[PDB]
Amino acid sequence: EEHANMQLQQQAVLGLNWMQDSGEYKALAYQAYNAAKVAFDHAKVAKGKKKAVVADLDETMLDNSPYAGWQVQNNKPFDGKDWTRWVDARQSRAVPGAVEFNNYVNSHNGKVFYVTNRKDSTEKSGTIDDMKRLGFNGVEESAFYLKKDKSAKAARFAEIEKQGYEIVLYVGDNLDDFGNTVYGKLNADRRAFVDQNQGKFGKTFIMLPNANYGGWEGGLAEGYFKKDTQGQIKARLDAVQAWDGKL
Amino acid sequence: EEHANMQLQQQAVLGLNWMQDSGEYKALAYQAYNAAKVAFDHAKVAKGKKKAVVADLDETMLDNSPYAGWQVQNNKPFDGKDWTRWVDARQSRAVPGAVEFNNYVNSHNGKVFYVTNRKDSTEKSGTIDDMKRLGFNGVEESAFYLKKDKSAKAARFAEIEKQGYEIVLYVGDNLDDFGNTVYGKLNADRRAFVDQNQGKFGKTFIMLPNANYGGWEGGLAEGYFKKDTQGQIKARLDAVQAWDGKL
Ligand SMILES: Nc1ncnc2c1ncn2[C@@H]1O[C@H](COP(O)(O)=S)[C@@H](O)[C@H]1O
Ligand SMILES: Nc1ncnc2c1ncn2[C@@H]1O[C@H](COP(O)(O)=S)[C@@H](O)[C@H]1O
Ligand SMILES: [Mg+2]
Ligand SMILES: [Mg+2]
Repeated sequence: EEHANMQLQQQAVLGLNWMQDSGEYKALAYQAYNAAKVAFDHAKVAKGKKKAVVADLDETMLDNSPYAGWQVQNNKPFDGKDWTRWVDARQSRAVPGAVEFNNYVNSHNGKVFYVTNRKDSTEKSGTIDDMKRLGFNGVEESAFYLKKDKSAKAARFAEIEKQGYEIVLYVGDNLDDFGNTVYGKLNADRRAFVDQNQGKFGKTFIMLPNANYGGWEGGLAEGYFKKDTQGQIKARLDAVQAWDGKL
Repeated sequence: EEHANMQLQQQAVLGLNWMQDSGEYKALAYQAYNAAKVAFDHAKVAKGKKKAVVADLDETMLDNSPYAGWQVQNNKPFDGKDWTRWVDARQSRAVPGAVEFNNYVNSHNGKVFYVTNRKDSTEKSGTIDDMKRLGFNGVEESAFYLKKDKSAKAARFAEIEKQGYEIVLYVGDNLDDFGNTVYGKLNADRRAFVDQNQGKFGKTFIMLPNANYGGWEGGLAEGYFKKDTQGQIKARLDAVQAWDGKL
């Protein structure tokens, strides 16, 4: 139903305006990357290890908001086939502060590795071209751990460690950018993970804001991503906590 | 038109889900307050001055999301008269990390002053009662600079300084929580302010995320807040930056 597709995508509009237009969003990005530099400079690693920073790409270092805008204008639910075309379009932007932080790490005895769910086989060329264009240093192919067979990221983190790196901090917009312990879990478990790691945020786990999509969306209801459009609308509305209007 | 009211409020749904349900939102709140403590501990003031922290309340220390939920469920655009009832309902929650930070400052040779656009004359009693209940220390009436005749906050900051305080950092979810220089301005000017102060974020200007309302909403279009519902819908949709779907 076109009506349902429209309602689902209209629900993203205000958060998209915030991400695309607000100074507040930029300020949060700068806050994150300012904190990240402090953490990187403070970090010490075990003898014999090289210093690594793990960074997510989508909505962490790369800004894909025009794809979300296209979804709104065309009443299009997320589809990986459209995403691949977006990546190939080579119109990604940089999240504020990301290039400077990336290049600083890479010139100060660290290496940023991009652990990203852009697809290795179909989305790599556009990703690398955009990052070169946007000014990122250190974007040789071996810096990337793009998605092959699994969206969960912990195994890729382990690959980096096997290459003699100690990961000093992680940057992301999704809790699944910090490990696998709440991957595929609902939001109660995800909030619990955050509470259990309260002191790490802004230190070793650096957060960027994303009000548009992520593991928190699937976290709204059991089986969310397999529901039809009407089901996803209902899951979102049922998750709302509302004042009853009384004293 | 009820139809227009519904569309306007439906546009807030996904960002509301993110703020209310996601672990990611909590992580951003903890990140902000963790950074704020570091900044407070580092701060030194001029000889003879007392250390002050200025904090916003709404969507910075207090969580009003159930009011937004009520707007969604009842297709209600923002109305100050409903807001006053919400405040009187005494159902505000605390933003994660806020109480701990507040109480830490107040027990470590600082004082938090609440510079807030809750109304001094009609919204003070509920605010103070909720803050006591939520565990905030230092909520005697004189700690509050609630709204009297002006929403812009700089004059209240100056009042605090006149009382012999040096403000070591500001906490807020709206750029207008940091001064008046982009008060009432559109988002291009607001983004420019942020760029001009890039290094202050996470240091002396501490940001909390708010994808639901604020100066950035008015910043979407000249005269936004005076437009009717249809006009505000159009302003939001016209602000969207969309991929054209081509390579
Ligand atoms: N609106 C969306 N809903 C669900 N998935 C999305 C959406 N937008 C992009 N994606 C997919 O999620 C991936 C995010 O990768 P990540 O590494 O930031 S977890 C993208 O590369 C894309 O594959
Ligand atoms: N959805 C909204 N749109 C516009 N104004 C709002 C909305 N929700 C609350 N407000 C008003 O804005 C004030 C915010 O105060 P502040 O100090 O965080 S700038 C609230 O006390 C209330 O007076
Ligand atoms: Mg991401
Ligand atoms: Mg506020």
